[PDB]
Amino acid sequence: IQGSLMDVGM
Amino acid sequence: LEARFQQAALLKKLLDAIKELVTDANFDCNDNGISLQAMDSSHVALVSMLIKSDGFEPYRCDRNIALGINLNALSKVLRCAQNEDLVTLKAEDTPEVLNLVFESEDRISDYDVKLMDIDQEHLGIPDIEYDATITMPAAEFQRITRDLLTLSDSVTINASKEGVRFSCKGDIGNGSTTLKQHSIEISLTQAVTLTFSLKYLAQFTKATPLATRVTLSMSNDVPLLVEYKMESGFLRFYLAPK
Amino acid sequence: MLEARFQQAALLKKLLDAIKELVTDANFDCNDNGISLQAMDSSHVALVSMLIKSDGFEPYRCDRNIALGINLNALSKVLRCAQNEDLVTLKAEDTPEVLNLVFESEDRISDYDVKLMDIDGIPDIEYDATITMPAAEFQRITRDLLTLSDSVTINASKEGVRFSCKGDIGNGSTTLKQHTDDQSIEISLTQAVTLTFSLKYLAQFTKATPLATRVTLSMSNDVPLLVEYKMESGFLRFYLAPK
Amino acid sequence: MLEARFQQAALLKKLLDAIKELVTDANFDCNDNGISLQAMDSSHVALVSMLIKSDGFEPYRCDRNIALGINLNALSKVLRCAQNEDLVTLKAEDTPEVLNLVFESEKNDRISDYDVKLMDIDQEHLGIPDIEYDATITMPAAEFQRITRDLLTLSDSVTINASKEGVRFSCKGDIGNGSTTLKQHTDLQDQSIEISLTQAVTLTFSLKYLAQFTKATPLATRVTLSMSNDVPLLVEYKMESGFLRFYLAPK
Repeated sequence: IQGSLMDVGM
Repeated sequence: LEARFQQAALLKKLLDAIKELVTDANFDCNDNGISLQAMDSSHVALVSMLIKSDGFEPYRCDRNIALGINLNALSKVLRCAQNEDLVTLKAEDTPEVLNLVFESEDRISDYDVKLMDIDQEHLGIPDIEYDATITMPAAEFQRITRDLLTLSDSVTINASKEGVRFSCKGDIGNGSTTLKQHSIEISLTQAVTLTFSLKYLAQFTKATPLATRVTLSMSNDVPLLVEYKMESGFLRFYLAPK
Repeated sequence: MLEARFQQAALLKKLLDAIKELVTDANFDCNDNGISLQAMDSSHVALVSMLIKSDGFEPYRCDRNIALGINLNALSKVLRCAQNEDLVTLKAEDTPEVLNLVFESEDRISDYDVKLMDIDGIPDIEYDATITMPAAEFQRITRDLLTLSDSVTINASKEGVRFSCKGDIGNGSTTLKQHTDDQSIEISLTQAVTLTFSLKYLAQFTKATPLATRVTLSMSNDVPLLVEYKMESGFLRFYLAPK
Repeated sequence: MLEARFQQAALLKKLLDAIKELVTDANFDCNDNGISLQAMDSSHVALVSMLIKSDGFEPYRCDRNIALGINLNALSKVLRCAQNEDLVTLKAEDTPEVLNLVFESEKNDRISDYDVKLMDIDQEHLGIPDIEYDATITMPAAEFQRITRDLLTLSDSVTINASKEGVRFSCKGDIGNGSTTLKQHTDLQDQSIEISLTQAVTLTFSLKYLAQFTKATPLATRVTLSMSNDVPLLVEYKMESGFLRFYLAPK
């Protein structure tokens, strides 16, 4: 399942 | 604000690439040029535009302005221009309407697009060290993502000495295409393996007509960077892995 | 007994393409001077008038005056079975219950029968303003404006001629001046006229674009617009009521 | 073990385009002589017979005789992932539960490898042995496409008359009725209409089916129709290294 950019820093 | 382009086709093509993915956005105009940065509805992908002031003939933006626009509305209006035509963007008293004028050499059309109000935000883009990067024909990246999408919802991408590899699994079956260092340039500092939605990659490949080459950049647990470079600027997509 | 032959089948095809989406059934009124058609759309907003003169036929012969009721789709379907290069021949017997067509290109030969049906006044005017321009430009403008709104307003003055929209997207105008280069925009004004028209209808009229490289619009206040496409050997005309 | 390679991937694509609308599932029967397919449509009205001879393969080798059950849409999807320029390679195992395809740029840049899941199909025989036909026509594939296209807009069925006097295709429909006829005629050659008659024949056929057969148009510039009374029509498209044939029952 997909995760958001907020999850990778941002 | 007064800015003029040699050709109206390149404005058309930008909007075609962005509009499916972003419905509303602020075009942030400076002395340096016009830029845009926005998320998709779901906060999975991010777009960043830049048309430098180099790509304009008599370009002039005194103070800094933000133009909120429905990108479909803008695209509709831009379709009324011939590819050969001379676009001129004007924004004068209020950020309430954007004026466009198309001409040639020879007749004149002009249109007004109603603006809207969008909010200011700054998603900070941590610039960085990408463990692997590929550059290849934009056309082939389009072909592959097109083809893979007919087999499944997701692709996984492997970067190694073997080359770069795009892999599916779906109901029809499964499989992969791989590219090596032949034109196709690669540079890995490490191996990286990530998985992405092919729905989003397919939307990014609508930028294909803006540039004959494309660049993908990766690192573990870091959004993928798909970059299309133009003269006097760029278009970039950032995609979160699954 | 009617017998009429055309050089080119592509021209008959093109006429029907322009008319059929606007008029479903119509009488083709044949006489000594040629074949003509006059009909309204479903809603009585627009009117079409055809004329192919007998000049545009090789052996043409229409003994007496007859009226051929035809479904124009049916006719178009059948006409699509002809090559553009082919020699059309129209034949109708003294009765008549069917229209006969024969296509030949020197040599396959095809011939078809179209079932007929029973189907049921233009004040000539001098118009205050008229424009003639490339048919292709009138098509592009109406095409483009229709994507923004349902109606265009048209202004004629010595400022030139102006086509204006307003819609939800925003709005647009394009304006044409008196330039003299079949690319020249000719204007002729006796007084200023401003009218508003449905772009749905104008868009349907521009399907006639392939019949002629030039088009002519004619106006007067509170009087239907006249869009005219002229051909060697006759004409096609559209009359549209303002809003 | 089956390993067969083609100098091009476009012809494979084109075959499947012609067949898949008419047949959803089929066995590809592989031999020493090549790969062949014989199948009916859903309604048992029409029959297709493929043949790609082993001539049209570079290192072709099929040790034992194998039958590969495939959904033809699935196969077509996967074959669209190959460039026209590309080098296709088909590989199967002795089980087998999957067909492997590999497309190499071979010019040489990218290499793509796919697996198509197979299925199980009733190895049913159908019979259509050879016949000499009372009349035969050969003409541009393009014209046969044009005519069937055009006639289908007027009606569901065409009747075909062969005689000394040329071949005649006739409609009757609601719009009206009519016919096109083709005479003997020689271009001196792809544009020519050759006719060969031993006996006059007149038969009626569904234009729905003939229209589907004309999707084979890009495989060959010439097409051949063969007839006899109360006997299925034979529409044949010939290729270097085999053929595609359609048999249609009259009404």
